[PDB]
Amino acid sequence: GIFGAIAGFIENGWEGMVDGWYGFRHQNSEGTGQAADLKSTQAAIDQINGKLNRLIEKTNEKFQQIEKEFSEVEGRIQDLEKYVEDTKIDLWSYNAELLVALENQHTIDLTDSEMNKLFEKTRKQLRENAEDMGNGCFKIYHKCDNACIGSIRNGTYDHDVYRDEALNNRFQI
Amino acid sequence: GIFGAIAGFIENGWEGMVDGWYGFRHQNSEGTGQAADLKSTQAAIDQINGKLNRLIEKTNEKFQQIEKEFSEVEGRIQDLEKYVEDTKIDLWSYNAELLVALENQHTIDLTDSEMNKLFEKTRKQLRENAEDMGNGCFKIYHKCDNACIGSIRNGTYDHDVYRDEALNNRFQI
Amino acid sequence: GIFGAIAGFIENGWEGMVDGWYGFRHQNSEGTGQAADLKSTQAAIDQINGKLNRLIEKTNEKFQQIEKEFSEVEGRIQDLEKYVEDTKIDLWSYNAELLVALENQHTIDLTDSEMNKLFEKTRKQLRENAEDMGNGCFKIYHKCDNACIGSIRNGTYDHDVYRDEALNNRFQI
Amino acid sequence: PGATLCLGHHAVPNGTLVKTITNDQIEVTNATELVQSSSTGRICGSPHRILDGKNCTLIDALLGDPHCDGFQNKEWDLFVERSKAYSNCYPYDVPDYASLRSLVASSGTLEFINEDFNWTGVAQDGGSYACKRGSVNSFFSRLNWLHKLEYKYPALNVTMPNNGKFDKLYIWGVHHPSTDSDQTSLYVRASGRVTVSTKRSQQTVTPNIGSRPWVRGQSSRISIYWTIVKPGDILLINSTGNLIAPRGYFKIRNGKSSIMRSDAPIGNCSSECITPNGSIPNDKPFQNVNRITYGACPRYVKQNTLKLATGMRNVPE
Amino acid sequence: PGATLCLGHHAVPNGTLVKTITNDQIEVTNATELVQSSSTGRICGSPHRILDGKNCTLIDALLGDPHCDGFQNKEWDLFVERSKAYSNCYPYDVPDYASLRSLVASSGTLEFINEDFNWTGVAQDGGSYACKRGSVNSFFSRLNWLHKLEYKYPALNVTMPNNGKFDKLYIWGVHHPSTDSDQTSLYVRASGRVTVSTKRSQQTVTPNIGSRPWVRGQSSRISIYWTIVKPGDILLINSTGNLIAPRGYFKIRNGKSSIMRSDAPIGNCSSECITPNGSIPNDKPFQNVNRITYGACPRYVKQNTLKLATGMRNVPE
Amino acid sequence: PGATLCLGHHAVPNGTLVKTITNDQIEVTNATELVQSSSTGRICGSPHRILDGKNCTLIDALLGDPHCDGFQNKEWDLFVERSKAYSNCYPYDVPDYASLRSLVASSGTLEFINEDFNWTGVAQDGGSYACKRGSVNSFFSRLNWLHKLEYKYPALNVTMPNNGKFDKLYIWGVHHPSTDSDQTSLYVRASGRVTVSTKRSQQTVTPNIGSRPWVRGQSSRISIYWTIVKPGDILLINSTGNLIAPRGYFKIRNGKSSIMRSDAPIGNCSSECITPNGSIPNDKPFQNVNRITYGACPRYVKQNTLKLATGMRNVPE
Ligand SMILES: *[C@@H]1O[C@H](CO)[C@@H](O[C@@H]2O[C@H](CO)[C@@H](O[C@@H]3O[C@H](CO[C@H]4O[C@H](CO)[C@@H](O)[C@H](O)[C@@H]4O)[C@@H](O)[C@H](O[C@H]4O[C@H](CO)[C@@H](O)[C@H](O)[C@@H]4O)[C@@H]3O)[C@H](O)[C@H]2NC(C)=O)[C@H](O)[C@H]1NC(C)=O
Ligand SMILES: *[C@@H]1O[C@H](CO)[C@@H](O[C@@H]2O[C@H](CO)[C@@H](O[C@@H]3O[C@H](CO[C@H]4O[C@H](CO)[C@@H](O)[C@H](O)[C@@H]4O)[C@@H](O)[C@H](O[C@H]4O[C@H](CO)[C@@H](O)[C@H](O)[C@@H]4O)[C@@H]3O)[C@H](O)[C@H]2NC(C)=O)[C@H](O)[C@H]1NC(C)=O
Ligand SMILES: *[C@@H]1O[C@H](CO)[C@@H](O[C@@H]2O[C@H](CO)[C@@H](O[C@@H]3O[C@H](CO[C@H]4O[C@H](CO)[C@@H](O)[C@H](O)[C@@H]4O)[C@@H](O)[C@H](O[C@H]4O[C@H](CO)[C@@H](O)[C@H](O)[C@@H]4O)[C@@H]3O)[C@H](O)[C@H]2NC(C)=O)[C@H](O)[C@H]1NC(C)=O
Ligand SMILES: *[C@@H]1O[C@H](CO)[C@@H](O[C@@H]2O[C@H](CO)[C@@H](O)[C@H](O)[C@H]2NC(C)=O)[C@H](O)[C@H]1NC(C)=O
Ligand SMILES: *[C@@H]1O[C@H](CO)[C@@H](O[C@@H]2O[C@H](CO)[C@@H](O)[C@H](O)[C@H]2NC(C)=O)[C@H](O)[C@H]1NC(C)=O
Ligand SMILES: *[C@@H]1O[C@H](CO)[C@@H](O[C@@H]2O[C@H](CO)[C@@H](O)[C@H](O)[C@H]2NC(C)=O)[C@H](O)[C@H]1NC(C)=O
Ligand SMILES: *[C@@H]1O[C@H](CO)[C@@H](O[C@@H]2O[C@H](CO)[C@@H](O)[C@H](O)[C@H]2NC(C)=O)[C@H](O)[C@H]1NC(C)=O
Ligand SMILES: *[C@@H]1O[C@H](CO)[C@@H](O[C@@H]2O[C@H](CO)[C@@H](O)[C@H](O)[C@H]2NC(C)=O)[C@H](O)[C@H]1NC(C)=O
Ligand SMILES: *[C@@H]1O[C@H](CO)[C@@H](O[C@@H]2O[C@H](CO)[C@@H](O)[C@H](O)[C@H]2NC(C)=O)[C@H](O)[C@H]1NC(C)=O
Ligand SMILES: *[C@@H]1O[C@H](CO)[C@@H](O[C@@H]2O[C@H](CO)[C@@H](O)[C@H](O)[C@H]2NC(C)=O)[C@H](O)[C@H]1NC(C)=O
Ligand SMILES: *[C@@H]1O[C@H](CO)[C@@H](O[C@@H]2O[C@H](CO)[C@@H](O)[C@H](O)[C@H]2NC(C)=O)[C@H](O)[C@H]1NC(C)=O
Ligand SMILES: *[C@@H]1O[C@H](CO)[C@@H](O[C@@H]2O[C@H](CO)[C@@H](O)[C@H](O)[C@H]2NC(C)=O)[C@H](O)[C@H]1NC(C)=O
Ligand SMILES: *[C@@H]1O[C@H](CO)[C@@H](O)[C@H](O)[C@H]1NC(C)=O
Ligand SMILES: *[C@@H]1O[C@H](CO)[C@@H](O)[C@H](O)[C@H]1NC(C)=O
Ligand SMILES: *[C@@H]1O[C@H](CO)[C@@H](O)[C@H](O)[C@H]1NC(C)=O
Ligand SMILES: *[C@@H]1O[C@H](CO)[C@@H](O)[C@H](O)[C@H]1NC(C)=O
Ligand SMILES: *[C@@H]1O[C@H](CO)[C@@H](O)[C@H](O)[C@H]1NC(C)=O
Ligand SMILES: *[C@@H]1O[C@H](CO)[C@@H](O)[C@H](O)[C@H]1NC(C)=O
Ligand SMILES: *[C@@H]1O[C@H](CO)[C@@H](O)[C@H](O)[C@H]1NC(C)=O
Ligand SMILES: *[C@@H]1O[C@H](CO)[C@@H](O)[C@H](O)[C@H]1NC(C)=O
Ligand SMILES: *[C@@H]1O[C@H](CO)[C@@H](O)[C@H](O)[C@H]1NC(C)=O
Repeated sequence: GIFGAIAGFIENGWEGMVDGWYGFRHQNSEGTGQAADLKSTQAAIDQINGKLNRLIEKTNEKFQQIEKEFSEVEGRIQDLEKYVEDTKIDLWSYNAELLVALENQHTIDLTDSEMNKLFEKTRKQLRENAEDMGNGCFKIYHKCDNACIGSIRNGTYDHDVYRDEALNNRFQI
Repeated sequence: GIFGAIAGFIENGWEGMVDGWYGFRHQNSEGTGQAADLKSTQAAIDQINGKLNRLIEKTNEKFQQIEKEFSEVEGRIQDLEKYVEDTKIDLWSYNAELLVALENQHTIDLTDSEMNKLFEKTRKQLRENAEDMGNGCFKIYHKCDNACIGSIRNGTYDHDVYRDEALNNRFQI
Repeated sequence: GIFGAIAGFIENGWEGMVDGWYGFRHQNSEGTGQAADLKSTQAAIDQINGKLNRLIEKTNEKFQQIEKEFSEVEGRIQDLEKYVEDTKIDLWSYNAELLVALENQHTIDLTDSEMNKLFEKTRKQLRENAEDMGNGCFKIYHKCDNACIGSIRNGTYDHDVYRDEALNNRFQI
Repeated sequence: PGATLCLGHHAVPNGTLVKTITNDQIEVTNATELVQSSSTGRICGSPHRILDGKNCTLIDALLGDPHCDGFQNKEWDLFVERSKAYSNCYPYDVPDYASLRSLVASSGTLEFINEDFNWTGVAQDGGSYACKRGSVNSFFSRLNWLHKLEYKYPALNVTMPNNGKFDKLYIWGVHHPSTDSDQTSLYVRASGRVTVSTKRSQQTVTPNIGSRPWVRGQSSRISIYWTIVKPGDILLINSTGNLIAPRGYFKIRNGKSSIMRSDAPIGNCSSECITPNGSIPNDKPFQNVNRITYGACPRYVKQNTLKLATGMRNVPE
Repeated sequence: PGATLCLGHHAVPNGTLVKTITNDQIEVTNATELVQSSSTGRICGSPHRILDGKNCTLIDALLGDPHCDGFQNKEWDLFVERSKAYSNCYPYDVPDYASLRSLVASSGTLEFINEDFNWTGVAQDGGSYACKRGSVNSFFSRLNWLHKLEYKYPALNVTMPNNGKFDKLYIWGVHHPSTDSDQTSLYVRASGRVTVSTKRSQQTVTPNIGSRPWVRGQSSRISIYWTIVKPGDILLINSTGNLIAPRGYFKIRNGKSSIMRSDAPIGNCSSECITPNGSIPNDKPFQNVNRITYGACPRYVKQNTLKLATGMRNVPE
Repeated sequence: PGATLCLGHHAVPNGTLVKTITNDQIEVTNATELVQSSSTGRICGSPHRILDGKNCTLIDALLGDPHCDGFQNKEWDLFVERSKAYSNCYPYDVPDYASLRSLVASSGTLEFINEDFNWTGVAQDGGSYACKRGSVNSFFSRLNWLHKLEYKYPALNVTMPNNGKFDKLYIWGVHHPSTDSDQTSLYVRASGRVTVSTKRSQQTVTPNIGSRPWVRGQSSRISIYWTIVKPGDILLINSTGNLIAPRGYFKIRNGKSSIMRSDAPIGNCSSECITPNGSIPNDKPFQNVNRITYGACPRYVKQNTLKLATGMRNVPE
């Protein structure tokens, strides 16, 4: 939400994308296809796996504590025994609720950020050869076959090869 | 602050904007006007109303606890009674201070994000027909009357209608 | 990380930049040079100095508490004395661990944001006179001597002076 | 030429300062207070069953100090003890007073069930001018002061089985006479001994003859002890003198009941949260009125104000 | 013409709802439960030394109630006390029972070291039909019931130096006879007095003759007291009658040991975390099984589910 | 051609690893330690009033053990008790020692106000060779050991009204003689009884004749008891023998005072925070020196290091 990519300018997700979290769909002179982007997918997964490990660290080896159930009514000392533990459980319950609320907020924002970073990375490569249609797609203003799509996906696209063709197509009447 | 839109590249706010949180001001061949943007305004308000509800959930029904004021000096047991409660109040005071500090940080950042998302949404529509002057405004390079401004505000702007006029105006000598 | 500027589209940092946190390197007809950007540097430092002060506020003047070391075995009352303090230290240890984890996450993200804001500020000034090569640099499509570089760094660059020269250079064959 | 379209955000002239991680005070357009810092100054009688102790402590109502007779068998969610309360019966002390007050308060009832103890051989219904009920010298309503009968006090051995399904609370006492003359004029032997037993436990008490400070006409005291007898167990009472006997038991419950010290008046209103300062709203998550509360309450914190931003940064023109 | 390149993210048809700061329920592609809410229902015997109390409480095993003889000198990381446990020896009570149970449980051992007390002048090894060991009337194995010898009971003054380097735990008692006849038939004088001293401390007890409720054939009781003697200090025992003497000391340790009330069966498995409900996994940071735990455990919270998103927002087609 | 303008950020060759939500160790350009883990090893005498107990415990200074006479009427913010401290007076024990130490420590003063008790009929200023003051056999300076006068000890009944506006702390005791001969040679009757009363409370003590372990020449003991008398109340003292009488009262205060066990030397320096290890800086929010502190201290945590990033991610060339 914080970047407006996911659940925002990108209408919705792709249920048929089951080899990655982020990726590419194209339409060109040879047809259509779909390819996952491995780095942005791994970058998000690595961050999420990071947060899972931090929550799974604490030992909290506790051995001899206080009694927490009582079969006799006793007054003052038991009120304090009961109150201390109740105090403890409510504070941890807050910590647990807040931790999850913070982690989940950060997970949605950070997965949104990977989406935006891939868009900007792809934009920057395309230079003057494409325009952003605003719905998460680029219009590419030159013939760009499957090897060409592969070069964008691979990060080896040479914009200078196509610039003359693309600029002539962009700035028509 | 985190996006540099509010309290940043957008010089300041509009005190005369009292029908929304975000919106549009324009200048064109028919004059000037101002219109609120309802979706980005509601998107921010919904998020803020969301956080208010989460803070207003807990019941914390507590009934029989410990005594917390004492008229007699007693030593050991009362020191512990006093210390447990003092411990409890200091931990909640930290939780309250931090919660507000986190919520407020997130509220400013998230309201900044709605500002930026509206700028980017508007940018993307305008395509090659406008340039960002860097102060939160677009220079629109064609005649764009009030119905035209309305189409941008409404999201029905057809950039192809104006592109020839606009490109000819952008790329002069 | 959250903006992909630092540790992302900007290959790496500059060890020779020891008069600021952010800045400019250029290459032009008169040679090459390096200059720090003072405002973005100060903006980050001010935010970090802000968080340091908030952690250095609490007094936590505590005077008469409970005993915490015991030379005799006593049973019930000492179990409770020991348990209350153990409970207290574990909750603060969580607060301290989480606070640092939150602060550090926010510090990296916020320093990344200052990097991106300077890029966008610089982009917006350059208007149609430069293109983003995607590696944190702009190609400037006109002769732009040291006084010219100074005008970009100072925020006094007049894009209209160069637009004809730059547009003619951008849109070649 | 063409047109210019500017994007912008609102601002207000009267912004509010809030705290963030970075900044102790940054101005935003609107905020809401998260710390409750006021009370009406009265305790609302709804939705909790409030029992005003008036001139009576809970303990005086339990024992049955005559000006507390109206509290017999009553119930509460919150017992409100008032600082003007006074004892006006036989001078007494309760070892571990605080615990007896706590467990009676937690039970939430003074419901008392009379039992027929077999006290043949001693006289009953002893009284004192320090504990007037109407005009007659009297005593704690729930206690039975046994003394000698035709100049003898025989060793009492009295039992009471719990054949019910609930716990029985027994309140009893030991008389400490002022003088040896009064010891023997009441109990014959020069020193008595009160033993109260269950299958699991035993409390034995010895009187300490001697003058205590003068209180309501008396230099002598009574000490209050209590014994809880579980279902299937039995109370057995053994005393060679000085026994202040129970008249039966209090039904002990557990529930949501408590006790509070407060001088706030009770009013015709509704509030889930009660403090000694009065009832408070619980719409906010935190409160600064009092660390002592009862009911559905905001959590007590040291801060007197915590403002949650409810709008964006404010950037005046 | 040219081509179109679209950038996108995945989605699943079966998303899961999670909570954020802003939203109580927003759908994401995947999540993981952070609250442990199940147990196997059995306590795993590894890696902790689990000692099943069976029919024996820890205190009955300490004193040496005959059906607990098998617990002599045993050790534990966790002593598991079962609700079916029964005492079957001389009726007894332990003032501050809870503390004795705690400090013995924390030591983690019932290792008992016999000492040669000098009891010349009184008889030893008193017993009762309420505490049968095999067919013979007997007594707590670790306690020595002293009574009169040739119709005299001389004032005992018995000492024991701690010349070791560790603390000694001494368990001893006081007999409360049912009647004056039994008081004198055992101890000659009509009332005895037991004093146990160290250089730092003194515990003196007086018997209270009289009938308690009938339990396992007896209306009489024993009261259990304990005394810890540090290195270089000395135990000195003074009694004119009614002394239930120690036979030696328990070696007191400190370690990671505790005690737990549970009816869960012990099984051949491994789990770091034990609760009264049974062992639980500790892969999650929080748990909802029981606030009572032992070992490396997830922290107890009130929530029964807390889901951590492990994927992005889910936006179905 | 034209020009190229690159935007960039700094880096350092010597970065530091910090923790985030995502990553246990990511490198940043600079960080600051948030956990205090060192002490000077000395307790600074400023700004708190530090009273070095030296060879004296607080309790020995209160009673007035002769080598502690220099502590009479002294005050403190922090009383520092040293582990080499020794008692050197009549052997004594204090039931609930810990509470007396706590309430005296919290009052922060040993200011003692002499009162003229009416002890006509008994002798005063008893002493012992175990409590030498100079060469003369003596006693606790604040206590008055009463014994028989011309071979009689009459029943004392002595009162003292609190007509002031502050609470009075009274310290008194009970003598436990070694033998019956010494009991009667001091107090005539074979057993005494000490009763101390207020309008609200009563503490009665019986001596226990018999030998305790040998300590500083004596097998006998004194037990220390205390009684607080509020304004408008009265102390009344009743004893048939064995009374160790007060000489007056300690003025009880409440303030910011406490007590600490430490062997750290006191130095000429200033530090708000004191621990048993010595004073520590309080510039950091957390500390790992000791859970025991006094003053304005960083909060104690288990971690030995917590580093707060103070610069951006470090990305070396
Ligand atoms: C051990 O020592 C204590 C204290 O020295 C003795 O206790 C005193 O005993 C006497 C004898 O009974 C008490 O005298 C009575 O005092 C009552 C309270 O007085 C109040 O009013 C005076 C006004 O001057 C105040 O100064 C005082 O502090 C009280 O606030 C009086 O009200 C009594 O008089 C009334 O009753 C009697 C009959 O009971 C009538 O004859 C009178 O006319 C009047 O109606 C009475 O004078 C004295 O109060 C006790 N003081 C204390 C502190 O306890 C013990 O008796 C003694 N023990 C032994 C065995 O000797
Ligand atoms: C003070 O008052 C108390 C209570 O009134 C007296 O305690 C009673 O003393 C008598 C005399 O010993 C006890 O009688 C014995 O009771 C045993 C327990 O009975 C159980 O079974 C009955 C079945 O009807 C139940 O109702 C009851 O609640 C018990 O569950 C019996 O088992 C005994 O009989 C057996 O032993 C004797 C020899 O010991 C044999 O002769 C019998 O044949 C049989 O084998 C015996 O009858 C009575 O239980 C006590 N009750 C209580 C509540 O303690 C005190 O004695 C009295 N003190 C004085 C000084 O008088
Ligand atoms: C009940 O039983 C206890 C223990 O059995 C008896 O207590 C003993 O009583 C005797 C008699 O008084 C004590 O004897 C005295 O012991 C002092 C301490 O001795 C220290 O030094 C020896 C060195 O061998 C160590 O072993 C020992 O542990 C101590 O560290 C001696 O210092 C005494 O001698 C000095 O004083 C006397 C006069 O007082 C002089 O004549 C001597 O020359 C010398 O100056 C003295 O010998 C013994 O210490 C006590 N032991 C304990 C453990 O308490 C009770 O007396 C007994 N009760 C009854 C009623 O019989
Ligand atoms: C203080 O209380 C004691 C009880 O411990 C009283 O003791 C009696 O004293 C009288 C003489 O005044 C003797 O004749 C009695 O034999 C004592 N009784 C007992 C049981 O010992 C004493 O009287 C009280 N003080 C005063 C001044 O009366
Ligand atoms: C509610 O009552 C408490 C105590 O009755 C008030 O706290 C007192 O505040 C005054 C100063 O205004 C201090 O002098 C007292 O020492 C405080 N009492 C205690 C026990 O600390 C509190 O201010 C009251 N709140 C309201 C809103 O009336
Ligand atoms: C400032 O913000 C508050 C709270 O966010 C707003 O007032 C709330 O208005 C909502 C409806 O939007 C109502 O449900 C409540 O009556 C109000 N709640 C609270 C806690 O005040 C409002 O937007 C602003 N209020 C003012 C006075 O400017
Ligand atoms: C209750 O216990 C008391 C002990 O406090 C018993 O007291 C004895 O009573 C008999 C008469 O039954 C006397 O002959 C004895 O002298 C008393 N002994 C003492 C030490 O006072 C009493 O017997 C018990 N109750 C019953 C009913 O037997
Ligand atoms: C583990 O045991 C505890 C207690 O033995 C269980 O908590 C009980 O839950 C029932 C309702 O299911 C309540 O009626 C009881 O009052 C609860 N006991 C207590 C002491 O509060 C708990 O549900 C068990 N957990 C599992 C997974 O079996
Ligand atoms: C949902 O997420 C979970 C946890 O993030 C994933 O399952 C984990 O897979 C990792 C390897 O990626 C293994 O180490 C563990 O076996 C799993 N851990 C947990 C806690 O489940 C997986 O990506 C998703 N699981 C499902 C069933 O969709
Ligand atoms: C242990 O202390 C007791 C006190 O409870 C002492 O009892 C005295 O013993 C002597 C015989 O040695 C008798 O003549 C006295 O009558 C007893 N006094 C009382 C009050 O009962 C006993 O002496 C001490 N032990 C030793 C060995 O002396
Ligand atoms: C401050 O003192 C405490 C205790 O005096 C020190 O903690 C001890 O650390 C050692 C190991 O170095 C352990 O063996 C002890 O068991 C610890 N003591 C306790 C009571 O746990 C602590 O290290 C000292 N800190 C400094 C900086 O000197
Ligand atoms: C690393 O960061 C620290 C703390 O952020 C800096 O040192 C501080 O410098 C400020 C002024 O900027 C002074 O007020 C203090 O003397 C320092 N405070 C602390 C806590 O160190 C500095 O930027 C860096 N320090 C080093 C040694 O590189
Ligand atoms: C892109 O890279 C993948 C894997 O590295 C390879 O299979 C594919 O042939 C490459 N395509 C192009 C156009 O380089
Ligand atoms: C834009 O929408 C608003 C409300 O939906 C409507 O009043 C207005 O006439 C529209 N303008 C145009 C140009 O479509
Ligand atoms: C830019 O500003 C700096 C300092 O304000 C000044 O030294 C420099 O000469 C300026 N350069 C230009 C080109 O304005
Ligand atoms: C600003 O003034 C208005 C008008 O009275 C008021 O309703 C609003 O609450 C004020 N806001 C702040 C933040 O003070
Ligand atoms: C409490 O006692 C005083 C004086 O008798 C009086 O104000 C009031 O009537 C009494 N309260 C009740 C409830 O009777
Ligand atoms: C969705 O279904 C798959 C296939 O059974 C399952 O493995 C996965 O855990 C499910 N995910 C959620 C979030 O329910
Ligand atoms: C416990 O006692 C009962 C009855 O004797 C029986 O189930 C079981 O054999 C006993 N337990 C042990 C371990 O002997
Ligand atoms: C890096 O080295 C400098 C020079 O000694 C030092 O001042 C600085 O504190 C060091 N920074 C880190 C993070 O180690
Ligand atoms: C403490 O006692 C020892 C031995 O007498 C000695 O080191 C020191 O002088 C004494 N301390 C004081 C303050 O007198």
